[PDB]
Amino acid sequence: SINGGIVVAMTGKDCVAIACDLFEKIFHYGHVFLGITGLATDVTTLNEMFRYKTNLYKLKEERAIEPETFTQLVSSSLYERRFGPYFVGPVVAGINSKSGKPFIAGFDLIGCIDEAKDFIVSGTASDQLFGMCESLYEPNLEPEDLFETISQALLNAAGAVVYIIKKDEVVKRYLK
Amino acid sequence: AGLSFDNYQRNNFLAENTTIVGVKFNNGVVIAADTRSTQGPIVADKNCAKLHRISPKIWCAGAGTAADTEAVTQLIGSNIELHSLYTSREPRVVSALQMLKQHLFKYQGHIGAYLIVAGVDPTGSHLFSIHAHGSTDVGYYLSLGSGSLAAMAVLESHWKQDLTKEEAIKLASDAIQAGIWNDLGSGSNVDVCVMEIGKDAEYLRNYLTPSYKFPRGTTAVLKESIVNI
Amino acid sequence: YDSRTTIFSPEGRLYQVEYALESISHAGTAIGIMASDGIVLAAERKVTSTLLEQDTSTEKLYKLNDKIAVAVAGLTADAEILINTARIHAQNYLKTYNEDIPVEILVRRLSDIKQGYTQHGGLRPFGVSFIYAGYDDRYGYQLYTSNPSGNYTGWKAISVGANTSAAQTLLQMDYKDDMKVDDAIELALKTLSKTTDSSALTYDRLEFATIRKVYQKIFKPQEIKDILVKTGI
Amino acid sequence: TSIGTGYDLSNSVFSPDGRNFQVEYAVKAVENGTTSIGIKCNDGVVFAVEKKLLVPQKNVKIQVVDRHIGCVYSGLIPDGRHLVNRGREEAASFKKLYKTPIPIPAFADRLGQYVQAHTLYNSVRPFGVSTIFGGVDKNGAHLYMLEPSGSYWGYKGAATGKGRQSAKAELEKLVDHHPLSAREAVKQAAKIIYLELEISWCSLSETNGLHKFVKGDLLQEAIDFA
Amino acid sequence: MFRNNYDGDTVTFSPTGRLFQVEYALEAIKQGSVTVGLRSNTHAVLVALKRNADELSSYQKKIIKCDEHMGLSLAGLAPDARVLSNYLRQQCNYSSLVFNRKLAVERAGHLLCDKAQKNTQSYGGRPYGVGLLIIGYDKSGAHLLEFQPSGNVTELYGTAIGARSQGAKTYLERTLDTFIKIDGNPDELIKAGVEAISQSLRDESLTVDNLSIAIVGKDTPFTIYDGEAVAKYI
Amino acid sequence: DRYSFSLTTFSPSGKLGQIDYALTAVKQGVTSLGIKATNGVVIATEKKSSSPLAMSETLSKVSLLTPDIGAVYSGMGPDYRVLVDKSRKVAHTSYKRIYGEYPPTKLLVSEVAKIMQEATQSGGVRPFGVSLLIAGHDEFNGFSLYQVDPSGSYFPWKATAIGKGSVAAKTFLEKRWNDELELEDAIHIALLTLKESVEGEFNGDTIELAIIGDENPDLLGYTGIPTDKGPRFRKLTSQEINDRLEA
Amino acid sequence: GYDRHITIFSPEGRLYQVEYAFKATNQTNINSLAVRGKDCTVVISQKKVPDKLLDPTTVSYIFCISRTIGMVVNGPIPDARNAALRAKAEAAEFRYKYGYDMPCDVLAKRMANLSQIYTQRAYMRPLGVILTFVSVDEELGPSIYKTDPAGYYVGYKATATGPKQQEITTNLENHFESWEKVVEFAITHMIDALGTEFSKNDLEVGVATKDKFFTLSAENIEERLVAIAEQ
Amino acid sequence: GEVSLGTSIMAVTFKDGVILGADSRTTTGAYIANRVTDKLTRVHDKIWCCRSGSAADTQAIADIVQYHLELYTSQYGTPSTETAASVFKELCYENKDNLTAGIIVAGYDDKNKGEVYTIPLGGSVHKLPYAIAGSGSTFIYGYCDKNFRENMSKEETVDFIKHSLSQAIKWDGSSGGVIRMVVLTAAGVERLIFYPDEYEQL
Amino acid sequence: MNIVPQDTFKSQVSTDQDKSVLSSAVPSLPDTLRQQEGGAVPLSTQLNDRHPLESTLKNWETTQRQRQMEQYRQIFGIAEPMKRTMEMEIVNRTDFNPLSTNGSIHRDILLNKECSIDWEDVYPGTMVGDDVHSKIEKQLGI
Repeated sequence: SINGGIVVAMTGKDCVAIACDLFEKIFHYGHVFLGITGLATDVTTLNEMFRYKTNLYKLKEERAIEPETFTQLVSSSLYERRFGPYFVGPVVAGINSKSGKPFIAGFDLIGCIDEAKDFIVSGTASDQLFGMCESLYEPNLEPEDLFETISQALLNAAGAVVYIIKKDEVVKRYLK
Repeated sequence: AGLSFDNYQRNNFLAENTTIVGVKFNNGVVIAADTRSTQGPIVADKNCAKLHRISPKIWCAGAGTAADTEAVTQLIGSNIELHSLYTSREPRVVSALQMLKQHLFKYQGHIGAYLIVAGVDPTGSHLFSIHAHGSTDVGYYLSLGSGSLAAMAVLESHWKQDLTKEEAIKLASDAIQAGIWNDLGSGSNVDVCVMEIGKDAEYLRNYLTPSYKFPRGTTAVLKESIVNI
Repeated sequence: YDSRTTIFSPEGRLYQVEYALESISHAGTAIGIMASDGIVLAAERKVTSTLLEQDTSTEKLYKLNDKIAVAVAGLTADAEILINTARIHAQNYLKTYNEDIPVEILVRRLSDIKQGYTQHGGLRPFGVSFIYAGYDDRYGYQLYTSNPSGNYTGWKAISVGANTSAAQTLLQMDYKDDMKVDDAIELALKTLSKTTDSSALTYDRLEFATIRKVYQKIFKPQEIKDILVKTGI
Repeated sequence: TSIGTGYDLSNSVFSPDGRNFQVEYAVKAVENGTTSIGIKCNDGVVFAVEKKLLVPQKNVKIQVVDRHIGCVYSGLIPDGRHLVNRGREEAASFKKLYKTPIPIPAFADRLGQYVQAHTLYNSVRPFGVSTIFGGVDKNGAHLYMLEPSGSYWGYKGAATGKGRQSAKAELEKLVDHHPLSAREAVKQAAKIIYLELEISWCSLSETNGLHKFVKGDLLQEAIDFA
Repeated sequence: MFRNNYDGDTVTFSPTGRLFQVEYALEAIKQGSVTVGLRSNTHAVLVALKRNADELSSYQKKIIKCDEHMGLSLAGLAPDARVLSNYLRQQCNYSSLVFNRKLAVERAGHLLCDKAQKNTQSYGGRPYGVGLLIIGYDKSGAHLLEFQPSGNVTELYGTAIGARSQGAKTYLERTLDTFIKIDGNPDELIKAGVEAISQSLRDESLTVDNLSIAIVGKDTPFTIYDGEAVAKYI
Repeated sequence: DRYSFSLTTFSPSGKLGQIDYALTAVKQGVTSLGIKATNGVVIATEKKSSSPLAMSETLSKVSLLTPDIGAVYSGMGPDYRVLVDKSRKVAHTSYKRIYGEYPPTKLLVSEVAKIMQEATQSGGVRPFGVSLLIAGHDEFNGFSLYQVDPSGSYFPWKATAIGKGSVAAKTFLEKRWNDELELEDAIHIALLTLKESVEGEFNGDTIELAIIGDENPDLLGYTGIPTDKGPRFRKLTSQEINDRLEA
Repeated sequence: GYDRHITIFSPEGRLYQVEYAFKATNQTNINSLAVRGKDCTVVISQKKVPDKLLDPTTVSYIFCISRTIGMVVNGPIPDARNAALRAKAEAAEFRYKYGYDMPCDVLAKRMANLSQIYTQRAYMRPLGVILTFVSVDEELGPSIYKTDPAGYYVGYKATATGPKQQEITTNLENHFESWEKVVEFAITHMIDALGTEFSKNDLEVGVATKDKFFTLSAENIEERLVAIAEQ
Repeated sequence: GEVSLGTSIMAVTFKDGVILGADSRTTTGAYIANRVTDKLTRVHDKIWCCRSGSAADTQAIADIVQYHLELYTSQYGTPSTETAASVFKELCYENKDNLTAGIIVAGYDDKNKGEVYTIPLGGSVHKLPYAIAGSGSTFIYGYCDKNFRENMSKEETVDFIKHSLSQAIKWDGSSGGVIRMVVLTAAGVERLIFYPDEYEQL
Repeated sequence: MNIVPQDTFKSQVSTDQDKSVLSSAVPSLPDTLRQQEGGAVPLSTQLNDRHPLESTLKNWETTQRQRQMEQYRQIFGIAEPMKRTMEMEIVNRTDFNPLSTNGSIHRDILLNKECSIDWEDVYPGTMVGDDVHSKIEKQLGI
């Protein structure tokens, strides 16, 4: 089944990583990347909704949404369906265009914000990957050391894709 | 309009398939909380900041459904901001208490936010608790969360009338430490906010704070591509 | 008979809508030109003065979508109400079909909106006419206009506002449908330069855009000035 | 200027002098009605009016709104009937709520608010009636006259209708003579009307504080006095 | 002249307080055909001269029945007569259904008074322009009410409404001393009514088609006599 | 009664009469002006009072819309007050409650313009008889100044003035404005323009002036969140205004 | 045209129907005064009752709106009583919603916004009254706010209202321990401005104190007048 | 798990007026969430009530009553205690299916000179010389019924309320803390408080 | 005199209860194309197992308003609720705007919601029947 699976995001120096075990579950709205686990119907509905919202944002503001503002947009859009939520675990990752601050966040079904600075995991096998990330992770990884850390952690969580995000470029990679 | 119900029957069918304290003192009130956050047995985030601001001198901390406490706290902070602008007056803590309890009452307890609201206003310092059903009680000291019993034990052992600012901060941080040590849900750092009747509120983030990297090339890259945006 | 938009006159004509049409005769001229390889949009900034922020007064050309832009003549408040309605419609269409809205469907929706305000008595017509430039993979590059009456027409080149008759005569003499975008830019600039009531077509009095290649660009005043001096105005 | 052409053909319009000419015309409607007086005693109040196939025991002009409070109106019959019935509803609801007779000032307030509300919108017209009402009360007895504007005041005596001016003058002379018993006030009301008769009164001593009709022997004695 | 300015609606008074728009609805009764009503103490009788539009047409039904105790007579606007009759009969019914009590005639009249008053004060509608005579018999005995579309109701021993009602009403004013005593002999009260309605006739005479009668009393539910049943009284 | 005819309509000339008459009501209003500096914006106006017994401290013609955005008006004060209330409410509801941050000045101006425009379509209300100068700062658009007219049209300005003095003030600004002003220079030019525009007594109690500038942490009311930003809107006290006038 | 019957703009940019609603406020000849002490606010109104038949007990234009707020109305009594009921309901609703006693200026702001509604809806006439609210606020102390039919309001150090309001205002400008002294001061200045030596029933007086608002009774106005006549 | 006002509350009419007394414990199960809560709620200057049942529904009801009665007072002057009891009755009854509230209303009123109304969970209203309610009242029905007397003095009524509430506190776990009382008389409102060391040694 | 909305369930149901969306061919059944609800499949019988809160949260404000009018009737009499309601209906009936979702600026003042936010404000939340003409026809009752 294509429902569920796992998404993880992780912070480096001047970079972030986001990865999932794969239909697709990582989306991007300009320079802000949203990973969503859960029901694939709800993943698709969230993708359509946040595409709508961020297109209207970009049209009204003449400006691409910043990851912190997109995080607040995701939070408020999830809470709107406080009763009968989407069965999803979204994760946002990105870098602020002005400050270059690498940013990650993750949410519950109703948009509580973790905003943890080190790493965020969601979905199936979350406690296994929490243990992996805690053990493997070290702060201030280089972009390629960050790639190795995220990709190895994901492979040991249980066919994967990795985005390495710089301020000015993004590298997309795949894993068996 | 409002909070949607539009997947209630759907999600039903599919399902068929912390320590916080407030401490009033001789010229103010101290509110403090731990900074652990947990999902199930798992620490989702250490150093989570649990002290919310309703107004410059009205601050809040909550238990129950975190998203609910956040949403209601930011709604009431918006209403308090707008009312202060409308009346050109520094907002009263009794006004926040009133509108917060009337909001929670409107939702008949289905919005599961339990809160301690502390502040100073032109009429003095105030400290209140609010329950998700919309029931309130005033106090001179309060505790909330899974560690509420340990913190209340400390407050009741050491609280006294006419605490000073420093003695009140000490008492509050001792009660949070007792929570951290005795409750599993509490842990990591202690946050404190100090409101004095004549003074700017003094927020004190983390007032108390009680290799395996693999070599490059380890992971089997399958292929590469450039995504541009 | 003219007191309200819901009353036919004895001649069978809706004076209130003819007055909404006449309102545009006082808006600065907008012009649009469709080329073999793109579309040009240009407009006069008739409301101008040295204390106005020309660099941020994007005030007649508005993108509604990727691959679609509008040029506005008439009441800017009504213009931005309709622009935001059209943006919402285009995003609803993309959300529903996962395809970019066809330009004609958007023009039709906006013209039906403008028409309805002519038919209920508590509403006045919108005192605004749009030129629509866009691209879709059904009809390719296509260019439209619509009136306060809520009728619309497809055009290869069109002018709206004060001196529309003169501009359209100059287009009818000079336009040829195998010209390129770089040719259409210069034909637009020539037309506006001969049409404007100003002593000279200074770059601050212009707003300019093109849809070509699919990408759209709204020119900043620097490249507007460069395109002007390249044309020789 | 009494006509106000150009500011009169619609309700709620202020003229340039701030006058609401539709209200002045509704006042002028009252000036056509049956001359009616009320008199306030030391102990109570009394009302009198100047007024063949009609059933005579059913042809009555003074309206008891409640046993507590008596009412008489002049001007448009249907407007008077409507205002009377609205007041009787307000009295009955007050009594149901607070288990006490409606204080005469509270009743007066409610009626003034109801009439005044008809001055706010072009979709309604002012009542074409001026009402005199009053009764014994917890605080004594009160006499009010409610103009079609919704303006009302307490009075020691009031008169409305075509004869209102002479009635006012004689009732003012009466007040100047007594700076009254229910009996004497009844006699003077009969006189003022004579200057068919129907009278009613409300006093603590002589009607137990209820409103009652003055009929039979005392009516004939009042006619003899007149 | 100046009346033309202040007569456009029920919501403008004139500079003289007239409220012309209600006066015009009271004049609308004068366009109606004559009907007479009278009662004794034990019985109440209505008499009506019906009309027809053309010799090829039937006569219009001018009298109605709220229930077995009360009934009604119409003069004036047919649409408003229809409205008010339906209203009076829906009140008679609701009263019976909820309380199982015959609606008092006086109460029914007051209900009509109230309904009629509303249209005199709101802008959008118009006054009902129709007069009604109500008769009934209840615990309080025989009743006759005259309703005017100004929203005025009077209980009377006898009256007439319609174009020449003044003649019949003058006749009744001369003779009320006689008909009110007619107790237990209703035939003489009916014949007195037909006599009263024999005044105010013009170029016409009472006939079994054009004349209609009804009666109610202590021993007699509301019955309508029309056609050959009227020949007993012509 | 289900419909009410449009109160604002086009004249045969194509001009919407009520819009012209609202702009005339604006022209009748007391002078107000605003000036972009490189490092701030000034907005200023006369506190005309109907009596010396009125409390000038209650004649709040300049009002905060957001910590970074402020407004002033000329014309019908009650309309301005209702528009301020609605603009604050919409700044919270539409934007702060969705994105967790205050709107940029451009979008709050657009929201006010939308609110003002719809009074021009309704058949129940007249248009608002005010034009607003809205000055603000945005993290990306920087300092900005917009003039909103009764039509709900708005344009960005370097400097502008509205009301009785509007034309003479705009000429004085056009001769005196330059792209290098500091906020103290803009404040001086504003005060000189208003001195030239005001009628009668010109003092720190007959004027009020607000600025958009750097953050004021002493106006934030709390300490200890170092990323958190003091308000950039600041009304000058009449003491400070008098200390400017002594220059 | 329509600008005469409804509150739309005239070509001058003027709402004639609101200006005419201002002229309605002087259709009664009463004039009134409000002044502030250190810790009290006093409002003086004339009570013109020449009609022998009229009972001056009932003739009051001063309304107690809240425990701590009173207002005097200038203009026709029906609209004054309407405004009174409106303000009173709004003060009670504010207390219910926000948990503290409504400030005088917040009530003034509310009533001014309502008047703006009436100045902007075509089908609602302006109310035709000027409202002067007096209170002792717990933050601002004694304060006076006056509200116009236009929906303008401003705070005042003192006010006058009615046909002669300029004379009183100018007398106050000429001028500029317990509330009884402030009442006597205000009465003395009313006398000096208007030139009428008041009878005990020619006046009505309202006092806002730190704790409550109250109206003087005729025997209290009598003793105030006596205490004036001692000087 | 809503907060319920586990309570012992007791109002007693006496020669000069009425005294309304309460404990000050409130409990969430076995936990005392507040041990010095003030259960006495002023709805008007001389009209006071005590609340039982859920804290949220009773607080909402009492706030709506205080609104209604302030509006009334602004229109008609001071209400009678019977008016207040009527408002309480109407709110408790028309919401009886949704809200669980029981109220003792006590108030002084110069025409009636002090009255007590109890509104049990059903929304009946009963005027009584004294009323007891809450968990702890059950243990003191016999004491109050034996020891109550009509037209007690103030001091005798204070003693009586102290002895009753002290026994309720003794036997009921859900009630305790300090005893709080308001004395309502023509002289004014007087707050009283009695501490455990002042009532346990009885 | 209600706090929580009591009357909150439809007492009677019919295929014709929903007006303005009826089949022109057979004026007894819904128009499932014009409903645009995803077919007939939202059959009216599926109005079952509603969230317990929904039926109270939808009409909470209406209930508060009705209680407020009742209180004004009890204390001030029939004049005050009548005045309030007439004002409110004037505002509602004169504000026609088919393009704006936003609430009227004067409606908020009358409701005393000038300085209040609720989730209905924050979260104000189609191939057929969305057109301006459908709104015109609803509003005029065409």
